[PDB]
Amino acid sequence: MSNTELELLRQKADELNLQILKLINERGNVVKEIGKAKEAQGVNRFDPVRERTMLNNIIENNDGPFENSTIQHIFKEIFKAGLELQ
Repeated sequence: MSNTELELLRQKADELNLQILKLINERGNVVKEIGKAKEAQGVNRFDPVRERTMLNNIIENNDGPFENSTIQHIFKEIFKAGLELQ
């Protein structure tokens, strides 16, 4: 592989990193707005049926190179961060 090709692939990866960052943050703003609406609780409510449905739907759309468990784990981390935000 040439040095130019290595740089091109790594620049694509960096651009994708930044786009993922942008979408995670936009999602964060959304989930904060949703949190504003909910009723105050002793611990951050994430309805389990909605969560399990969301995860399974994400998995249904998983045609990428990662196993479904990997995708599920990453999106559980994203979700948890969101909850902390609320």
